[PDB]
Parts: sequence; structure tokens; C-alpha cells
Amino acid sequence: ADCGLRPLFEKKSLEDKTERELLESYID
Amino acid sequence: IVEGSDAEIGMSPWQVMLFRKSPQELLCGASLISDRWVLTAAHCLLYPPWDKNFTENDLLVRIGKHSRTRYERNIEKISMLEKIYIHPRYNWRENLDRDIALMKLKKPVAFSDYIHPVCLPDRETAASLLQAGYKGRVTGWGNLKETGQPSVLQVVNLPIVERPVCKDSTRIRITDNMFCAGYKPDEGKRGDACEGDSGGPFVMKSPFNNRWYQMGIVSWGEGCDRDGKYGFYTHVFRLKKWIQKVIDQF
Amino acid sequence: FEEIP
Ligand SMILES: CC(C)[C@@H]1[C@@H]2[C@H](C(=O)N1Cc1ccc(Cl)cc1)[C@H](c1ccc(C(=N)N)cc1)N1CCC[C@@H]21
Ligand SMILES: [Ca+2]
Ligand code: NA
Repeated sequence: ADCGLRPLFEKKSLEDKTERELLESYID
Repeated sequence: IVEGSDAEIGMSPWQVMLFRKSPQELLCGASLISDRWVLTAAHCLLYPPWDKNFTENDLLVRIGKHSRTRYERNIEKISMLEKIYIHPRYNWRENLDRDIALMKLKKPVAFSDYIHPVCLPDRETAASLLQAGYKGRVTGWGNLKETGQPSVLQVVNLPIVERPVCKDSTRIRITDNMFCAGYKPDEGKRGDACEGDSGGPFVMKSPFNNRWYQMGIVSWGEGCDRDGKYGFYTHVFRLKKWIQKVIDQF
Repeated sequence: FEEIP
């Protein structure tokens, strides 16, 4: 149910240092 | 991982180390897909040309790690293998087509801040995310250079490459069960997986539901971080019917 | 590698 949601990041609404780079690449 | 950076604590809580018992060494990466199941590359377990043929009793799974070499007391969990399942059409003779394997753990692992499963993509996930230029993330404890070893888990983000560019970079026959990723010579950024990282995950964070999905497995390459070469990855969605079949039966 | 218990 909770796959892919990291306890230390998504679960607490914190972002890691480079996940924004991924998001910015998702342009379509 | 060549030209990456230190991971943050808990950044890849699905990361698994495949650890050889005797001698003690890093064999490969892998990932946690449930409390009981670990995903890796078939070549981590079976490669007859190099007389590689591990049995369940030969290796351990170490989960929740950050440091490469330290026994991370009160944090990592060590699991034994009940059974290994290699894709029956894994093509080790030619081009590593269908380079995928599952390992069932003897006991379920408890989740924690450091230990948590990654999602597997469905058809819609794959169609949305597996597009040229879209970036994914590779993690591992492998070599820092082609020709040393990291203190802690490394991370690098790399773009998926157009299929013709992938095909034109190598003499090996590429199949629909593979994709390639990495920067082009003209792009100026660098990064690749390397020895010790194979079997590990290539993940992408869906911008639709904010979950991480394992789109690839580090499969093969020619050297590491070479200009004009790209890492090749097993296409997880394309092999999902087999993954489901094995989990449903066993 | 450090020894595992
Ligand atoms: C065991 C074997 C698969 C090995 C295997 C991976 C690899 O590329 N192989 C060499 C090879 C053999 C046959 C074919 Cl067809 C292509 C490549 C793997 C590997 C995986 C990925 C990269 C990369 N630069 N992205 C580089 C190397 N390599 C490291 C540790 C195991 C070993
Ligand atoms: Ca070619
Ligand atoms: Na390259």
C-alpha cells in the first residue's frame, strides 16, 4: 500500500537534495 | 557509481546489498519490493562464461545500509535466501536479454525509517515515465572509477536515451526488454553505474502520485562513464508478467 | 568489511 513513499522524505513531506532535478526533466 | 554523490540517510530505503559469505565481499545491488521479495539482475547470480553460479546458501541480503563496509548495528537487517528464481529465458549466451531474478527471503523483514519497498510500474507508469530525456536515479556501493570504493551509498541521476542512440553506441543486439541511460558527450554532465552496482535499481519519482517506481535494473555496459557509451538497464515493466507469475505461484 | 554477528 505504501510502496515508494520514503519514511524520511515523502512520509514527512521532506524532499531530498536532487529529486527536483528528476521532476524538472518530466516535461511532457 | 562514477561521478555521483553521497546519498542522504534514508534516501533509498529499498536499496539492498547482495553480500557474498565466503570470501566477504560486495557482489551486487538489489532492491526490496515487499517484506519477502528482493529484485536483482540474473547476471548477479548466474553467468556461466565466468563460472558464476551462486546458490541460496552462498549469499546474504543486507537491507537498510548506508555505510559500505560497516556492520550498521541497530539499523541494517541481514536476511537469508529461501529461494532464487532466474528468468527462464535470460539470454546469458548473447546479449543479457531478460536480465532479471527474484530472491525470496527466509523470513519477512520489518520496515523502518531505513527499510521500505519500492513500487513496481504498471503499463500506465511505464508509458508516462520511460521517455527520452526523462531522468531516473541509480544508487549503489560499486566502484567510483572504471579503473576506488565508496565509504557510503552513492547516487546519480541520469537521463533515458533515445533508442536509436542506444543502438548506435554498441555492437551488442539491443532488445525491447532493455533501455539505456546516461549523458551524451555534448551534454557536459557525467555519471554511470559500475562494478558492484549491477543488479541495483533505476528509479523514477512519479509526478502524478509522488511515489518512487523501479523502472530498471542495472544490467550491463562497456566500461564505466565512457564518453559515447551508455548504461543498459532491464526494462522492469516489460518483465512484470514474469515477476507476478513467480510471486503468485511461490 | 567489518565482521557481521
Ligand atoms: C556478468 C556480465 C553481465 C558483466 C556484468 C555487467 C556487464 O556489463 N557485464 C559484461 C558484459 C557481458 C556480456 C554482455 Cl552481452 C555485455 C556486458 C556489469 C556492468 C553493469 C553496468 C555497467 C555500466 N557501465 N552501466 C558496467 C558493468 N559488470 C559489473 C559487475 C558484473 C559485470
Ligand atoms: Ca549497433
Ligand atoms: Na557515457
